[PDB]
Amino acid sequence: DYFQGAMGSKPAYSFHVTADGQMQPVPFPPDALIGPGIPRHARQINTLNHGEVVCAVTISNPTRHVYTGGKGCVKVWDISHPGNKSPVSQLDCLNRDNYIRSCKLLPDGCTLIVGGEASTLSIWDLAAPTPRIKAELTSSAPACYALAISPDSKVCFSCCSDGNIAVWDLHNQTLVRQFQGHTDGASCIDISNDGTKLWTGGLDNTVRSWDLREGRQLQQHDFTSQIFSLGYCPTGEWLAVGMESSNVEVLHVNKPDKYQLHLHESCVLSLKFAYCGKWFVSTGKDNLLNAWRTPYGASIFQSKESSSVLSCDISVDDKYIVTGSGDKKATVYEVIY
Amino acid sequence: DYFQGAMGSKPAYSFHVTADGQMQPVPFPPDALIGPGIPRHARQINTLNHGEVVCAVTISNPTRHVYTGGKGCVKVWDISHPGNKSPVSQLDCLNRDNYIRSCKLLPDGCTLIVGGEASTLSIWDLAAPTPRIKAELTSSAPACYALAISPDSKVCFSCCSDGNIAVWDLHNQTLVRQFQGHTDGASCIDISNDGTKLWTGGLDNTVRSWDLREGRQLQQHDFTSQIFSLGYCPTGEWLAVGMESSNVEVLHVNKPDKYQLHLHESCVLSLKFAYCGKWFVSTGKDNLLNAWRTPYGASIFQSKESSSVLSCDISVDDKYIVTGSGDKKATVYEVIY
Amino acid sequence: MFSIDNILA
Repeated sequence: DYFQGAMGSKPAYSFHVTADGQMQPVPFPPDALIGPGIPRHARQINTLNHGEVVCAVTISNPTRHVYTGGKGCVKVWDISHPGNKSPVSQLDCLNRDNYIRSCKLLPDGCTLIVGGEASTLSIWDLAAPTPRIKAELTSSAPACYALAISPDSKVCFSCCSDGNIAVWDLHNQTLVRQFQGHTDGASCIDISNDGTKLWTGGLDNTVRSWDLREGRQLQQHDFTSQIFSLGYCPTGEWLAVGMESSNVEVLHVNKPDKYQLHLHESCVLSLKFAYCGKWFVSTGKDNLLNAWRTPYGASIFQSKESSSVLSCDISVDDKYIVTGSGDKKATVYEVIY
Repeated sequence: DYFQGAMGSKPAYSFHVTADGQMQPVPFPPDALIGPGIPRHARQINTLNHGEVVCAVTISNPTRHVYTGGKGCVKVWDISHPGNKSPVSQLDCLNRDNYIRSCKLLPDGCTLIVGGEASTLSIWDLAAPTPRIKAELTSSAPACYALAISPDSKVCFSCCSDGNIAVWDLHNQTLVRQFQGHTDGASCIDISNDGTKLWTGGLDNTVRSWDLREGRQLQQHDFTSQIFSLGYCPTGEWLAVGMESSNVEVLHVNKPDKYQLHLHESCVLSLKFAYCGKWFVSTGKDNLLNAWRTPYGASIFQSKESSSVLSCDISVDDKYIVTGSGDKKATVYEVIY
Repeated sequence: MFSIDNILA
């Protein structure tokens, strides 16, 4: 299967807001929709039939296994085959009735941290070659909505339903610090490309930055609706934010301009940068997977799925996109360059 | 911007065919879909309610009038007055039950030549009041399917339904030459960019080149289906041919390789190069106007109309496209760069 | 040989 680009056109959907009030549609440069590392097509190659709504997805490094988080279960899929289509293992959670909200791998690929709508973070050993639950980290907050692992792998950051960011020492299995400030649940989290700043989004309509060493809050950005997703550009400089309205906003880090992007009709549930940083995806309650040029958000592709798209990940090699669905499945896309 | 680009994609539709039977999907260069003189999109700006199927269309220079050929008459529309709903003139050309098939303006805009399903070509003086008939050329072929004017304005070439190409000296209304070769109707025609060669397509499945000085057939290309339309790239090298099979074939002039383009579901009824030569459009019985990059056929825009698109023209500055419809109207588009 | 009526109908 070969694919070719075909140019299309829409009413202006990408706007730049400068330091003064000014809002203008972006004049796209010649490499906005075209170039080395810019997708030309996203081919759906696998459906992963989890059987519960897939609220968290992650992909191994190197690319090999996909982890889908459902209700009381994480399933493991081997995408080195297409095609395929069946899980190779599964990680059954304490009570099988709570949604998984986040799963993250340590870089070695044999530890997975799982969090969700229960007062417990689970650490799974995947050495293994069959999974074992290694530790349960108990919080007093009823739920975790999102996790981030520090670049050195020593620390897990958990976004709690009470607004606190809990900092867990992974090797010692112990709560070491809390970043306090969000006045409603923290829904999302990322770390700056230099490793020194934490960025979190909240149901309190704010994005906050934190000094990972100082321990406390640096910036605050106040918004008109709840924040459901965010990502920090891996090459630096830009922070993409997904909002309850439908907007994706791309904030210029430490600078006073931003882009506002309008191709969703509903809440922006998840978002992820390509590891090359040159493009990113967002996913919507409106069933869309939208791919966007960094930073100004020219529309690289759109994929309309059967149901709400709750979660996504992009593989470390930028070859694959995985989305999690309200239709109780995940979809594996091969990125065609 | 007002409208902004948004990239789409398709199963490979554009192929390079080498001397042998070998067919490779074209990898598009960076300026395939975007660049100077390359349209971003096309905006419909008028509908010209002829009330008969529009088999022929042409736009004046300067662009202010459009000529639509229907059944028996050419209607003249003033598009520089956007509120007009009816023609400003009507040129009664053939029997009311016979279709106009071609209408061509002389380079200076003073004269229109009209041919169709009848033995007579009518020559119209367009200098005011009151467009009036100036002369008639009477052939012994039953119909004219296509016309072309020499770049010096002295000669009109008529594609006859018996396959002959009539060469008319316009000053004295005499048939000075006849190119014999096509064994079924000659359906389309163009002149090479150096003005020395004629190129014709036929319902006998051939394209033929002819020396204008000597009068002799030079090349013949045999296809597996009938040819309905053709165009010679004004900067040279490439001839595009619209096939009954639904293909556009972009022939490398004098050379064994070509491009085959597949974005129609039915007969390609008309085609026209932009005056800059960097792009062209094709129209189909399937209702599509396709814009294509020269030579390899990257798809620049597509417009889906309400009915078969029988004919087209592009203005001298490449700013407008007019199409003629099986829905008994013409459409004016503005090309947005 | 093709008339417009052939092409349409």
